[PDB]
Amino acid sequence: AQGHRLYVKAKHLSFQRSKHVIHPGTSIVKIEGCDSKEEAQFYLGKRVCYVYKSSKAVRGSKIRVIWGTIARPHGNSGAVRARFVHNLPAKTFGSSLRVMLYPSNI
Amino acid sequence: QQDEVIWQVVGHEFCSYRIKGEAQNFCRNEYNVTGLCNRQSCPLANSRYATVREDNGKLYLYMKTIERAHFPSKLWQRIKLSKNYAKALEQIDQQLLYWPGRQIHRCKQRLTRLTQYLLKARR
Amino acid sequence: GERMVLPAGEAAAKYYPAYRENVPKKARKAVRPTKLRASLAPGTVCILLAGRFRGKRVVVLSQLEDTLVVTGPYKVNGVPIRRVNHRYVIATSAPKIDVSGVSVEKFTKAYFAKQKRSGPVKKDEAFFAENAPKNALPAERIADQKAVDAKLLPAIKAIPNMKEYLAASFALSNGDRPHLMKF
Amino acid sequence: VNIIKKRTKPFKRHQSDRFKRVGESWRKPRGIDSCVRRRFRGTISMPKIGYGNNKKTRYCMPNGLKAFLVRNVSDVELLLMHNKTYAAEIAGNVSARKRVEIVEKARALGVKVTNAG
Amino acid sequence: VRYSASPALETKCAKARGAYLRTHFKNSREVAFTINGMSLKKAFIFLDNVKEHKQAVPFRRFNGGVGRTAQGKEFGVTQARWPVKSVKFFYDLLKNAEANAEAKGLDMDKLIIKHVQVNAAPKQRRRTYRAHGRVTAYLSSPSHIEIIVAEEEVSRVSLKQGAKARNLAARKA
RNA sequence: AGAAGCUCAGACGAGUAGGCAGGCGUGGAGGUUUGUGACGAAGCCUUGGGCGUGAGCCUGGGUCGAACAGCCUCUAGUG
RNA sequence: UCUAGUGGGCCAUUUUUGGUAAGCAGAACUGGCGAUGCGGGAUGAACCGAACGUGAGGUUAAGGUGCCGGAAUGUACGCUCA
RNA sequence: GUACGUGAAAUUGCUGAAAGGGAAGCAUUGGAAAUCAGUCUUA
Repeated sequence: AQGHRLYVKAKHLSFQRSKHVIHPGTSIVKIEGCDSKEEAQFYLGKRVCYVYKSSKAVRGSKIRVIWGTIARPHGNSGAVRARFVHNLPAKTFGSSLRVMLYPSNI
Repeated sequence: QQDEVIWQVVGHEFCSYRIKGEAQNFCRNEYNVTGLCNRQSCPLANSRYATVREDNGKLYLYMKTIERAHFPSKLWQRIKLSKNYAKALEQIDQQLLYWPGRQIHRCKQRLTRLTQYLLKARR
Repeated sequence: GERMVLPAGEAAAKYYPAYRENVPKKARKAVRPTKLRASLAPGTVCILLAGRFRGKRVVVLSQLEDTLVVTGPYKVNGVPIRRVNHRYVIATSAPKIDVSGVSVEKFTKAYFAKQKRSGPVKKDEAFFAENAPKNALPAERIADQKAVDAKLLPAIKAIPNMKEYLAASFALSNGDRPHLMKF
Repeated sequence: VNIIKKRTKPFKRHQSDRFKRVGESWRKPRGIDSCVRRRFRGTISMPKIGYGNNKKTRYCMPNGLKAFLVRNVSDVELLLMHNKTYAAEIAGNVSARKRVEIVEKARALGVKVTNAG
Repeated sequence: VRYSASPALETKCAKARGAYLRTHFKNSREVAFTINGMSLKKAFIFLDNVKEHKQAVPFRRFNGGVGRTAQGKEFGVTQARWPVKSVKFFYDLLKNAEANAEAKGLDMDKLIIKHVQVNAAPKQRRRTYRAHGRVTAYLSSPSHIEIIVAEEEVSRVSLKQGAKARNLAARKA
C-alpha cells in the first residue's frame, strides 16, 4: 500500500501575525523534514493543498480541496508562507496540508 | 438672438427635451442625432443640423437651413427612405458630404440601429 | 469612414452600432523559444508527478516548444505517447536511453491537438462510451506507438534492471525528504 | 477594465445593532469619547473618500451596464443610442400593460432589462 | 378570522376558536404546550386527570416561584401545576373542535391536536389602592385560544470522471 | 469639445471647539415632462436583487386601496 | 477685510522656588496630551517608535524570538544557588 | 364583521432553522449550510 503519496506532509501552524494582529491572507506552513530556510528554498513555489471532506457531493465527490502556493520561508526553523486561493479557515490550525512536488525544478 | 446665447439660455439646465438623472442628462430632442445634450448636437442651440427618426417600417431625415429660420412651419425639410439599410447609409453621407461632416458617423449609426430596431420588431 | 470609400449594395459591414470599439494598443511582446531545463535531455528517464499517470517512469523522446513529447515503452509501463509539461517531471539520474534511432519530428502540436468544439453543448453517456481506447485511436497512432516501443526495447534490455525500473512506480515512503534525496 | 469594488459590506451606524431606536443608516459620531470616532483598534470603520470606487467602473452593474429608470416607451427610446452602456429598469408603479409594452420596446431596441422577469 | 397555520385545509382538519377568554394567558400557554401533539382521546383523559389532581401541567416558561411536585416527573420537570380554569377552557374548545370534525365527517380514532396557539388578548383595566393615597393597576390578562385537530398523516459528470467510470465499468464486467 | 466639457503631470491625505464648500432627504408654490395610476397611487412588511465613500436611491415578492412623482426654480413650522 | 471658537488646562525633559514631605503649590525652555489613532512598555491621556485616504507586495523603527506569541530551546566567554 | 380603511415599531404566542460550559451584541478573514444574480447561450 506504500506505492502512492507523491506529496509531502505539512501542518497549518497559524496566520502571519504580530502579538495582537493577524493577517489571514497568508498562512504559516510547517513542512515535515524542513528545518531551515536553506531547506525551505527547495519548497518555494510548490503547490500546497488543503484537502477536506464534506457531506454534499459537488461534482459527485465527497472531497473538496483548497489550493495554494508556497511563497517564501518564515523564520530560521524551515516554516514557509503560503497564499491560498481562498484563505484557509482559522479552524484548520494543526490540520495537515499536502505539498506536491510540482512545479518541479529538479 | 445668436446660437451661443440660445444655448446658454436653454440647453445647459432647462429644456423640454432634457432628462437629468444622478449626474447624466439625455437630450430627447427630436432634432438631435446622438441624444446627448451638447452644442454640437442641439439644433435648437446651433444652426442647421440633421437628424433621423422611424415610422412604420421606413425612416425619415430632417434637415435645416439658415435664412428661413424665422419661419418655424417651413424651416425644417423631410426626406423619406424606404429602400434598404445600405442605401440609407448611402443617402445620409451623400446628403452630408457638402455639409459639416461631423454628423455622418453619428447619423449612420442612428440609421443602422433603427433598421436593426425594425428587424428585431419583425423577428 | 463614409460610403464613397467603400461602396456596395450591402455595405462593407451591415451595421455599425455602439461606440467606436476602442482598438487595443499595439503590444510589444514577441514570442521567443523556451529555454528548457538542462537536465531534461532526450532519452532521460523522468517521473510523472501529475495526471492519470502520476508516479510512472517514462522515457523522454523529444523536446517540444513548451512540453516534452514523452512516453515509457508501452509494453513496459503502459504509458502512450503524450506531451508532459516540463514542470511536472523529475529528471532522474538513471542512465540515458538511446532514442537517436527513432524519428521524433512527426510529434507536433497539431499531432496531439484535440478537436474543435466552438459550442457549449457537450457530455453524454454515449459520449463517454465513445472515444476510449477501443474506438478512435487511429491505427496510424497505433503503428507509431508500436514502432517507437519496439525501437526502445533494445536499449532498455541492454541496460540491466531498467525494464523493471520503468515498470515500477515512484512513491515516497516514511522518512523520505525530497529536498535531500537526489533523483 | 473589470468591475471591482473597494468595499462590499455596508457602513452601519454605531450601536444600531444594540438599539432599535437607532437605525442602521450611517451617522457620523460626534461624541467626545467615541471609540469609533477616534478609530480605536477593533471598532467599526467610517466612510472615507479613499473608499471611493474607480470613476470608470463607478455606477456600473457587474455586467458593465448602468441601470436607467424607465416609466414608458419614451424612456426606453431614450436608450436607443446607448444600449451598450445603460440597461432599462422599469419603475415600480408601472402597470402590467405598460410594463409589457416597455419590455417589447426594450427587446426591439436591443436594450437589456434588469427586472424583466 | 384567519388562523395561525397555513395547514388545516378543510379536507381533513377541524378548528376551534376562543376569543377574549377571562383566564390567565400564562397558565393557558402551559396547558396548550403540554397537550400539543397528543391525540384527541388521550388529551381528554389528560385534562380530566389534571382536573382530578392525578396528572399535572408542567410550568416551563412562566415558572417563576412555582413549587416542585411529584407529578411533574412524567414530563421530566420539577415545576408543575393544575390550572383548573384553563383546563376547562381547553376542554370546552376541544369539545367544540371534535364536534366540528363530526360535522365535517372525519374519523375520531386518529384525531390528533395538530396545532394549538394562545395569544394575549386586550387587557382588562381594573384598579387597586396602595399605601399613602396611591392608586395602581389591577389588570387582567385574557387569552385568545385557537385549536386545530387533524388526522394523522441528479448530477452530471466531467470528461475525466466519465472516462474513469467507463474504464471501471468495463474492467469490473 | 453637457468649454459648467475634454486631456496630461506632480505633490499631499490625523483632528476636538470652530470655519467653509458641495451634496442627500421632508412639506408647500410657479414652470416642465405626448410623466405614473383602480390592468392598482400612496403607505407598510420582506431569511430577494442592484447603485453610491456616505447621507440616500432604485427594484422583485407579499399587503393594500386613490392618488403620486422626475427635472428647472420658489419657499419653510424641513432630518 | 469680516468673523467664529478660546480666554478652567495637564504631562514629560532640563533649570528651579515655597515646603518635613506629597500623584503638593508656583515659575522658565522645548516637545507632547487636551484634539491622536497605530507598533512596543502585560495593562495606562501625555514613556519609547512612529503620526493615519482605500488596498497589494517588499523592508524596517521601538521592542523582541522556551510556551502562551509571529520570530534561533541561536553562537562565543563568564558570573550566580538564593 | 361595528373590538370595523391602511394596520408600523415596542411587546407577545405558535411554527421552522441554528446557536448556547459565568453575559450578549460588533469588526476582519475564510469554512459549512442556505439562498441568489450576472455572465454565457451567440454574432
